[PDB]
Amino acid sequence: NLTLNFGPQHPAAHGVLRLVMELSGEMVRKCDPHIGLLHRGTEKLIEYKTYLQALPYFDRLDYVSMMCNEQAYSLAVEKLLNIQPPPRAQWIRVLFGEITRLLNHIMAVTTHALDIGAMTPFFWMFEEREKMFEFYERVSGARMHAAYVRPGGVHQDLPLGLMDDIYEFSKNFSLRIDELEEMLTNNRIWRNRTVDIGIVTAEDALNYGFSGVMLRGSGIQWDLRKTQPYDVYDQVEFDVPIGSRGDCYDRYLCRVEEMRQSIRIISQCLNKMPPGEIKVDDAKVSPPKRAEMKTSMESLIHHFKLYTEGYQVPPGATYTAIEAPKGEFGVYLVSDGSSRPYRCKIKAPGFAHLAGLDKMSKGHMLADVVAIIGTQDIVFGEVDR
Amino acid sequence: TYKYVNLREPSMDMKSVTDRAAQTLLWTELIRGLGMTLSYLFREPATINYPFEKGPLSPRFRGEHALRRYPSGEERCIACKLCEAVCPAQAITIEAEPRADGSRRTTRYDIDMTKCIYCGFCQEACPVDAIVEGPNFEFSTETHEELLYNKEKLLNNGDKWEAEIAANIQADYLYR
Amino acid sequence: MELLQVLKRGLQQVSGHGGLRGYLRVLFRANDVRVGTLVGEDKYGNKYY
Amino acid sequence: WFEVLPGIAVMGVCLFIPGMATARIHRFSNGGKEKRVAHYPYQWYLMERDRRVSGVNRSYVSKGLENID
Amino acid sequence: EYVVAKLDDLINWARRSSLWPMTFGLACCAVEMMHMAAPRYDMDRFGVVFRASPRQSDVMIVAGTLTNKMAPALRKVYDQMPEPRYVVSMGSCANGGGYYHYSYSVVRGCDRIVPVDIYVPGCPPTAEALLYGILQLQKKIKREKRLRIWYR
Amino acid sequence: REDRFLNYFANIRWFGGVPLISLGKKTVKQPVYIVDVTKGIINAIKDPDARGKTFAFVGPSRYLLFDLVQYVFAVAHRIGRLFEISPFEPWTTRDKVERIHTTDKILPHLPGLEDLGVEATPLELKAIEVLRRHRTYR
Amino acid sequence: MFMINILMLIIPILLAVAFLTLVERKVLGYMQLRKGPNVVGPYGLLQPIADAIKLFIKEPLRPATSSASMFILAPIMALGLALTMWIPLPMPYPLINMNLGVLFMLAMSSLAVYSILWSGWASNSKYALIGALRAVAQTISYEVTLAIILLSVLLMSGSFTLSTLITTQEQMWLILPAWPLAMMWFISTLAETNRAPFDLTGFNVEYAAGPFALFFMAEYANIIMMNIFTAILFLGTSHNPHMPELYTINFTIKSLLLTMSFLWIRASYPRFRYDQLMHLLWKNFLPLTLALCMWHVSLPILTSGIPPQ
Amino acid sequence: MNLMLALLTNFTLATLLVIIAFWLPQLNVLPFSMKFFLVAITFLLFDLEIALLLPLPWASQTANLNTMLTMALFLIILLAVSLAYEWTQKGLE
Ligand SMILES: CCCCCCCCCCCCCCCCCC(=O)OC[C@H](COP(=O)(O)OCCN)OC(=O)CCCCCCCCCCCCCCCCC
Ligand code: SF4
Ligand code: SF4
Ligand code: SF4
Repeated sequence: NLTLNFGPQHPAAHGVLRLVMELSGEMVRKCDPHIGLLHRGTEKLIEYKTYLQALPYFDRLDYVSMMCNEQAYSLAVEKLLNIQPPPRAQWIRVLFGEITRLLNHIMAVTTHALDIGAMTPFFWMFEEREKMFEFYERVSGARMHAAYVRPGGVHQDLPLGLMDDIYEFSKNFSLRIDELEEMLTNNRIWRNRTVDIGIVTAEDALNYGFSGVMLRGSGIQWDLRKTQPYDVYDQVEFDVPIGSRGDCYDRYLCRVEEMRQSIRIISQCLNKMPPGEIKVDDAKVSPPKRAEMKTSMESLIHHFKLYTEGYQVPPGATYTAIEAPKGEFGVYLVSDGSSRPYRCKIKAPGFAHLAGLDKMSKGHMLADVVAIIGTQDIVFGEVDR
Repeated sequence: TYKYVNLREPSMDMKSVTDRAAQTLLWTELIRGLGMTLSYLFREPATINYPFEKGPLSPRFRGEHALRRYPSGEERCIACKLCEAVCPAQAITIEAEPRADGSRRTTRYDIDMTKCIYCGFCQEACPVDAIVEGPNFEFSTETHEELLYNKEKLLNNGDKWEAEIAANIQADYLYR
Repeated sequence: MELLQVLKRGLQQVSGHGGLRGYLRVLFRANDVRVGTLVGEDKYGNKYY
Repeated sequence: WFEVLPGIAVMGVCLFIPGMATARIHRFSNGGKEKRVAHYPYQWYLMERDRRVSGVNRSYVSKGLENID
Repeated sequence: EYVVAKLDDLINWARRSSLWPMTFGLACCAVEMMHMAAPRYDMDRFGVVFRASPRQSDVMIVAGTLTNKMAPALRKVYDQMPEPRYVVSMGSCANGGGYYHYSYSVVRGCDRIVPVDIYVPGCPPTAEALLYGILQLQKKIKREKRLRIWYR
Repeated sequence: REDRFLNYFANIRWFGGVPLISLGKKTVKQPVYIVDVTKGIINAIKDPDARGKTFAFVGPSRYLLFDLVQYVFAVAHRIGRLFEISPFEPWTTRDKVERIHTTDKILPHLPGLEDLGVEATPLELKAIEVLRRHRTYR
Repeated sequence: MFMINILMLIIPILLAVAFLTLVERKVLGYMQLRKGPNVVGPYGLLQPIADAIKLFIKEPLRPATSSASMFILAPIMALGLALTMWIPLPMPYPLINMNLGVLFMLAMSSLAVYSILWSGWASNSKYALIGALRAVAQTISYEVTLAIILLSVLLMSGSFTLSTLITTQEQMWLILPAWPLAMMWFISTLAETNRAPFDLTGFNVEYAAGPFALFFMAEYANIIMMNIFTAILFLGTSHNPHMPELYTINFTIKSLLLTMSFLWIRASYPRFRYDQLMHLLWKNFLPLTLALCMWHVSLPILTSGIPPQ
Repeated sequence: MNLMLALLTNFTLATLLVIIAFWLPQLNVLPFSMKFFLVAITFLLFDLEIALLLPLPWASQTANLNTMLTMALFLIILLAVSLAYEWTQKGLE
């Protein structure tokens, strides 16, 4: 049998993920991919840093999420430190935490529609995506990778503006999602390109430990978005999509309705924000203000020491996970009792979502296999967990 | 809650099949839809002519390093080493010494612009507000041997401009 | 018959600024051909339109 | 939308040449006359005959009524 | 000679007028180059076409972070390029490997393997200084082919 | 790898492979291997006391034969030039053809390589590497 | 001066498609909200003349794993027959008055599949050995879908020659009796010439800067040829004897619009995933082709409208 | 007499250009699969019986027509019945 390794080929998509194919003439029936192109030494590296200093290495763990990562870290630290965050701060973590889902669910369709080979829905949506990075630069520090969420809540307040901008932005977005509905849904060939492909629906679709979509849209109703709270996140109203059967085209149609939920939540979140503060007030965790660290005596000693070493975290293990826009996000943060943490093991999606490519692939073509991968939305560097 | 999408049984009668038969046979689909949504070509191309035109920014945008000083030159740096201890890449290296006047200053001052991961915490750690991430992306030399910035780049680089820097701090220091 | 109603707008827009030398000199760098209305002052000869 | 119009007027003009060229050759080679076509062997027999009696050796010239009076 | 040296103002102009780059998407510096492909700062048709097969390349671009499991695969593709080539690496993790720099399994530099000509700094260089690096590269081509065999 | 003398052979895909010049008299000289050349310099660069005492480079074992030209076609199984091509980088039908066929195994009283040790390389092991022709497997 | 008619057709048709890769992108440009070539042209029109210089500067390294007599043999025939097929084509006067030429176009286009079988096979392994086979295997299926419905309009036009085809369409625009055939003409011709919906199309990746340009220059030569071939057949133009110039004015300008269609369909659609791609021919196309083949026989009989010849 | 002097320029132009392409401006100084066989045999069967179908437009300017009518339709029948038994087994094609 021919043993071609169609992978390292820089054939668009993402020139990585080099695997083997022991194809039985035309059908595959055996797929054993290799990973480890970026191992980077991540989990060993954090063992020498402090809590505030290690924080951007959670940010660079995806390619896409900037505020959904570091959402799974501060909320994994504030439980250890007996802190609730202040109420103005929680309305921003839901706002940017429900704006990164309008970055994955744009990239999760276009990049899938580029491996397939369509050109024009790649350029028709990233030109609208530019209207959104101006937000990131205006609020935090940079284009994408922002050390913005801290353990002491939000870093700083978003400036004057950004409320007649987001309302200006979000009132003209549903026309753009009505474009791709005409581009892909009512079309037949793309429907014929993906129906009854990847029919994985049994209880081994959950014994493989999958997280969301490539879940509930295939069947079993469950999510971490209204059975487990984060912040002020249950006080808004929305629904969660479910597809019919257990193929890719009934996990594709989650993502059209999923983007039709984030517009509602943003248009529901803006009406409910109170004026208030930014940081936690007790200042053993938050740094004091700049106009304060130049006047009093108490401000500097709880400033100058708070950057030489970090916080004082109590011992005892902990664990949590939140909704990453492609899955769960496990962090088993072992604390020791000093400024420097102990072991920090992460669970990212793709461990389950790509080990189950063995079950999902066989009985099918070779041209099916590239169409499988862009449905799970697998990003490397994120499989470094 | 719920929603059952793509869950709809067909019509299956005499007349509505003629809407599904004219679709496949004469292609009232795929042209009314996909030949019109492409054209849609008459819109204006939103392209920036980069060597002439430039895009928007923010007043808190990061970039090139620089050092400031007081009115008539004083070296605002006090070498309190705090930017070093929070640099995640340890791109800072400072050796200090008592200068003969008596007040302490610096001797070596380094920013590994290769290693520099731009966490910008140096801008938010100096008490006397010395180092500033200056907003100019002018870069791209030709050797690895050049981007290691010594001190006499940085005071010079902090003095190619100041009115660019001094207006952005003065429009943003109330927030932080 | 719209090949002349917007052409009258474009005729002064092309011809009525600099003539033939001021058009062809600025032509040979890019398609940046529409002349700016308001001008800046600074500094050398780089009038920021 | 404007810049594509000089793109059309290059390759499309590049097809205007051979239709112009060939119709200015066979018209020129027969002196403002079209070329006598021959698809059937009875049709060729006229040209095989009339070239021998045209004036010397040509198929694109005629005699007329005034030849034999 | 004025006759012969006039010729390389076409040929050394023609190679800096049509560059067909390869991109190695490995890490977060890949994503920002896609926004350069997105038509705001439209990368196409300013001299340079989009993606292309690995055979027909002139300017290879390493972006992101190199691991020791990719150090053989980089050199093999680097051999298959034709002769007038150039290497330009964006991203601060291609100039010393950013941080991750003290890790046990990251290639220190992306310079101890391939010879690279233009160094753009930064976690993501913002697709704003990177067109500036490319216009630096066409500015670097002021070289000559005549008055090389005409001298020696 | 990329010298001129050994690559003068097997770049002779031609309508006749003639040796120099259809005779097995003087062939060959002493082909020292290139690792021994770069190793001799680095030992001498702080030797010490190696000034004036000029040195000679021993070749392989021992003189060499005519078999070398037959050894080429047996196992091979029969940089700033210009923009298109250099007009004259020829095979040079001049005194090039005789500068190699003039062997001159010279005086062995020079010390000159084994004392600047250690350099010992055969020919039969390094010959697979430099030669590269159409079979490439068998 | 028959020779100067030759050079004023071969040379002025190379610039007809060498200045089309420009037009390929700009039409692609102004769909995506982006402009054409901006810095070199100024209107783009100085771009491909420089890029044509590069592929003959850049070094064509040869495979040591292949023969040489076979490897350059496929670009020999690539400009050979794909330019020879231009010859008996009227505008309004063809270079050669062939007594039968519609068979002659199919006779030359059937050797187009005989070139791709060379370059993949004589070169290398796997990709170039198995991957280059299937592309013949799809393009052998599109002569039977091509030639049959071709024959169904010769029953009504009258004969084999192309000079009578202009006179018989002087009032018609013959798409109107054959608008079912118009789809299966244009779909099948799109599929043979290896374009974006009907693509699976190692037979290019081994070619360096030298002979890749040929099998990029010959492939483009095909695509305006299937435009100009559909042009004289379906959308026939008016003819004036006293004014031959007015023919060619409204001749190429109609073929130039259909030339845009290959650029226009490319900006909409995905691929077809090879197992479907032949399955949509035999199961789906071919039974309708036989039915309409029976249709154009009985109806000129049951009209007493047999075309004269 | 130029047919034959018509293509001789075309083929000498292609073999010229490769010498400036592959030559002198360079100077560097199978497993069997059954399902990918039966379609070639199936094609050649329908390739023959379109050449017998080929002489139709000359077969209309003829004598008594119902001979030429009912017989020319019969070849399409044999071309179609050949489908149906083969339609019972096409394979993964
Ligand atoms: C009684 C009176 C005498 C008889 C008169 C009756 C007149 C009937 C006229 C019929 C002739 C045209 C129909 C020819 C067949 C068309 C091909 C076809 O329909 O295939 C359908 C194709 C296959 O998939 P399908 O079978 O539909 O299964 C999925 C079901 N959901 O599924 C599809 O729908 C996909 C469509 C094919 C994919 C290719 C599309 C590419 C776009 C091509 C654009 C063509 C533009 C127009 C042509 C250019 C003009 C020259
Ligand atoms: S910025 Fe602060 S820590 Fe850094 S050198 Fe200046 S005074 Fe010292
Ligand atoms: S700019 Fe970034 S990497 Fe450099 S010292 Fe400041 S925080 Fe550290
Ligand atoms: S640190 Fe720089 S190179 Fe590394 S992943 Fe982030 S943006 Fe990319």
